[PDB]
Amino acid sequence: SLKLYGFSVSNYYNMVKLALLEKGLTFEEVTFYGGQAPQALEVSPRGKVPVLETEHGFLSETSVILDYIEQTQGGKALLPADPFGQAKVRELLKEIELYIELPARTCYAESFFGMSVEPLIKEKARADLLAGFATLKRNGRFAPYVAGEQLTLADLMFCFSVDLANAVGKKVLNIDFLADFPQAKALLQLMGENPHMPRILADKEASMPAFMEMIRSG
Amino acid sequence: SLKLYGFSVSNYYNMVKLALLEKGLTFEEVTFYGGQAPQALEVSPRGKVPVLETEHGFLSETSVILDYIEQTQGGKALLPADPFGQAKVRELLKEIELYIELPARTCYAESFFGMSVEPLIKEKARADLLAGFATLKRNGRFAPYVAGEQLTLADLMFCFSVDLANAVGKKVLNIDFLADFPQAKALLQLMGENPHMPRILADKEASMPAFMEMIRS
Repeated sequence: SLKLYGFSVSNYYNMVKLALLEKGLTFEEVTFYGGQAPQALEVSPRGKVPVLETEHGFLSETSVILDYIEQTQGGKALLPADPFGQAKVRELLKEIELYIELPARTCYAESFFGMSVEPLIKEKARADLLAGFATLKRNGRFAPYVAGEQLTLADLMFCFSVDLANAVGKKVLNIDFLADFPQAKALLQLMGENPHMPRILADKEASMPAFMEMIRSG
Repeated sequence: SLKLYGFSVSNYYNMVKLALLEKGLTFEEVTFYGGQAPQALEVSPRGKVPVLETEHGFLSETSVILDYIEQTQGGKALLPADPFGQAKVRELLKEIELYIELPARTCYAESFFGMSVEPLIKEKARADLLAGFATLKRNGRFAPYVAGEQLTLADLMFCFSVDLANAVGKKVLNIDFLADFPQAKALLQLMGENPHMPRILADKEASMPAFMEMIRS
């Protein structure tokens, strides 16, 4: 009875999708690309993807959605038992989002759509990513997972942000962030071996041509 | 036994300060400006303010700190009891943070420190802010509070973000965002009358010369 609005090329969508799959929860996928059309803003108020549809209405923002899922749904816990530990997962998830994912996102135009980004935007992304990766190294436990010895929400934000950020690094900035961050390199391969990953990546590939056609027309 | 690390000119610090005061919680303030010095990064890993020191260690990020306080501390609830309602408060808080506070912050250099910002940065902030305010208008309930009829965490992010964003709008962009947002103008005046606001403001004024001095060197 949960519905997830988004598209399988979206990293933030894939984070929720993995959480639902990891938890063995039933959900229906609805193709939805967000954006600024008036009808789209009625579902997602800033036009972001994904959106969770519940009996009570829509929730947007991956971080918010994941917290609602933990609280309300059955299946494998994706948080530690203790309050401080939960806040530490959430601190790490937030850091990856604001200090790795968002700055990398400023360069997705160039890295994925072959459209060069302003030099001022590149400079800022390089400084922001260097700091974001430094923050993750300093604050992350990587034991092997981000926050410690168990898979948590922060590993979802890690595994679908750090891949894209490293692509931006190599293609746009001439920096391999993971070359000198072996903790992170090892976790990324580990998350790559999650039993639900083949389905996520298969759906992504299957969805890619429509996504690109949507881009091409708009 | 809780300690709050930060400085009274910081809007993120003041949000957590107001939460602690409103819940009647005991806390010590510790002057801390974050930043990129090695000893500061040992406290706050990205160098942001504020940081809460607990029995178990440090927590950074206002949104994270507020949630931790709500989960562990006594006093007046700043969230509704139901999980969907709580998520909606957090959605509203996140939206104010990401789509109003952060784009405004890109122009603080100009609005507050008299250092003119690049045209690219200015125009991006204008577009982000118009979109952030539109998002707040469409998603917020303002009944009279952001999320409905009771004060919640989202009102903390609202009252310490929208003020500075409107200052940015007027000074840097020649846009008065609140001029066509009567719900938000009324709520900002209401939050202004909170009995802890005089203390917050007076502490801010008292702390400004040391803050600016830290900046000059």
